[PDB]
Amino acid sequence: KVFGRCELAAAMKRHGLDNYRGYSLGNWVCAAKFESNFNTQATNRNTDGSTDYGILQINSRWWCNDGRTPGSRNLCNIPCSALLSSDITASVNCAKKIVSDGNGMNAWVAWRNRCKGTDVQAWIRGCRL
Ligand SMILES: [Cl-]
Ligand SMILES: [Cl-]
Ligand SMILES: [Cl-]
Ligand code: NA
Repeated sequence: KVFGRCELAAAMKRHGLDNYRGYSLGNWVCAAKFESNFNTQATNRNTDGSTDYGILQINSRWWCNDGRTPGSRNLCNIPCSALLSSDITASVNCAKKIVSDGNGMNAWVAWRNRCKGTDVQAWIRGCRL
């Protein structure tokens, strides 16, 4: 599923991401825009052989099991394919564990390089929430 900007903001708010660990809703929408272009089916392979999955591009090296990343962890206790669903629940629940691990949203390279220090409120402007 390819979400609209306000559609995704509303789904993320309903799932508890507004101000989660201090990160306003616009930070999460900006991250998803630049990680996946709002597409739940996005995948990208990394140089180390791991793969990133879904709307927030969660990495199989640490967070999910895809059967093809030797010696990886599965810290969210899910198959990576669960992160490509049109229902964003699994991706949101896993992102909450990531953002809590000490490094905040710096775990998402595109957030660090394209959202951090910008006016992220613009990503929810006009939306009914
Ligand atoms: Cl915001
Ligand atoms: Cl594996
Ligand atoms: Cl933080
Ligand atoms: Na893994």
